[PDB]
Amino acid sequence: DIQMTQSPSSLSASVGDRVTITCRASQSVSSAVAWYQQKPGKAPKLLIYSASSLYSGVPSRFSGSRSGTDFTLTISSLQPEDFATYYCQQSYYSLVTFGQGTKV
Amino acid sequence: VQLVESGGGLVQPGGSLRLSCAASGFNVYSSSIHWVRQAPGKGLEWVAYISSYYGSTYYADSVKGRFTISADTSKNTAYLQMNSLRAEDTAVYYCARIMFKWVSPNMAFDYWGQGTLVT
Amino acid sequence: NKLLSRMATVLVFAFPVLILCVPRGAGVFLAGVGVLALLGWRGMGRAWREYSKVMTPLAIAVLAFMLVYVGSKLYFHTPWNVIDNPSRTLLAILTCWVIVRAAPNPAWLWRGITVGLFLALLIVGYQKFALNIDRPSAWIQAIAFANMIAALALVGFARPGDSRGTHMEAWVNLLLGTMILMLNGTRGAVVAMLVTSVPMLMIRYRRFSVRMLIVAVCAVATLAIGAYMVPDSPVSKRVDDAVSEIQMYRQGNIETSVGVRLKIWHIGLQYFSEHPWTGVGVGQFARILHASEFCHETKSLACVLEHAHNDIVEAASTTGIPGLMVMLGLFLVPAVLFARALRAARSLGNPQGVSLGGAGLGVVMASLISGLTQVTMAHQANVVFYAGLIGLLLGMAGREAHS
Repeated sequence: DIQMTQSPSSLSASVGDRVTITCRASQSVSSAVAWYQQKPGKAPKLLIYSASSLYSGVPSRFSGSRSGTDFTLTISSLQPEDFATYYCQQSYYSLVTFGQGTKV
Repeated sequence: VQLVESGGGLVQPGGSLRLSCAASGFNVYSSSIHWVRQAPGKGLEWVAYISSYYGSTYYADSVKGRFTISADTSKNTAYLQMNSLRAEDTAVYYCARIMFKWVSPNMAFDYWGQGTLVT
Repeated sequence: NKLLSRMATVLVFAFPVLILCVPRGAGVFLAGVGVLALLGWRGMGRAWREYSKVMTPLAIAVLAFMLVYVGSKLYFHTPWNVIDNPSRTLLAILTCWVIVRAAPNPAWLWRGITVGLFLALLIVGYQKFALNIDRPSAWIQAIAFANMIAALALVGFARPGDSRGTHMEAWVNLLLGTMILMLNGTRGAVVAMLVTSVPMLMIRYRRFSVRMLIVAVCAVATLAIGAYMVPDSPVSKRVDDAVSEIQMYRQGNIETSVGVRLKIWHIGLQYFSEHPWTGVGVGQFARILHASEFCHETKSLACVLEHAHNDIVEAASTTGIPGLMVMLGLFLVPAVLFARALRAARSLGNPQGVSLGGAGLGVVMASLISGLTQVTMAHQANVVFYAGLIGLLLGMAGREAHS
């Protein structure tokens, strides 16, 4: 099917330093990739949909962009509540797939 | 708008189990309900969903042929029925609801459930 | 003289195939238009003079639209990226002016329509059944592709003729169109095309007059109302999917699709009421939501959308009275130019022009109906396709109407 890879798999950065997360794709997904934040032992919540639109209740620090088939997410700055795992899901193909999952 | 699921527990391999994902605040026949599971200390893994109105369904490679997803608009609930489980199916199972079709033409999970653990 | 006619004929033949199936077909077709205009240099100085009764309400109505749509920037200092999409509505002027100079043979346009529809059906079938895709659009966005398919099918419904084979081709046009749309979901476009094709039975069968359309719509309405007498079939319980939504919106809880849509519409049409002439500005609709007193007290999904999803609301809120008038004109002026060519062709016999005018009117009606639920201005592909088709149909329509 479709394989999604994330880099880095686990990175650490102090508060105030912006961090970027890259989600790749085996085949061409036009814009059907969303981003999720999962806290330890908690249900994940949507952050960005269609790779460039923020979801309600998400501060404007989070932002995503598209460059061909290499999808990247970046944050304006790190606050203490932003240290959680992140995932990327492709929805173009009817059999959706989640990435490996980075950790902050 | 809340989604709650229950039905998990201890089950030996080779048996069967059914999870009921009760929904509130919307109609299950309106949107599409997706089941997703996460292995302990691992990433999320998709399994299946059902279409909004047509009822058409797709399954993942590993769970195809033994997992039966279903909907019942009379009770506004969604169910996932599993058969012939092995030891590799131990994970926490979540519910998922896409956004509105107009706000996002492509599926994007916004409202989730508390989740249940099956072993 | 003749070569321009033959190459314009083959270009209008291949336009649907290029737009729908070829990936970068918009650029190829815009190059095909240019390689024609660059050939007639002393022409088109005596072609504007010949059809100034049709060309001028396709040039003035677009120049005024552009002027009013860029005259927002002088104060509302939004970047130029907003007016890069209305830069594509000027292409209608060029694609009508080239056709006016180079007279085509619109007999091949319908064959191109059916060939494009069948090839697009094959492509979508491959992309849905084998390369599993949730939203099987060929190479563009799903909603824009649905609009393209609906417009092509409605153009092809106006096959000129009254014969077994012509009726067969006309019916297969809508059959392929509905198959393509259903494979791509977005059944809203399907219902829009179905309701738009009913008045086109005026052009389809030249026997069924206004009364034989009134009776048909009355029967269809009665059949639709027959559902609620027994509310068990899926017919009852899908229009009953919004009754709860609206009754909840009338109450405190508004967190539903119909509720969110209505809340955005009201927050747009109240700002428009507060600012009659000029609004927040061209584009820049997010400022209304970001500065309102409803989004300050709750963080509902209605507070994060870039733009409204109603043309009559989005244009009115963002621009205002001049912007609303020009946005309405951009669709209605073609709708007035197609009627004046349809009546001329009817007075001249000449069935091909009559069918062409009917197709143009159907396209305008479908565009309005689609805009009643979405903003067609945002998608660049939708804008360029609509401009190209509206400037291409009216070219042959005027050519046939005059002579």
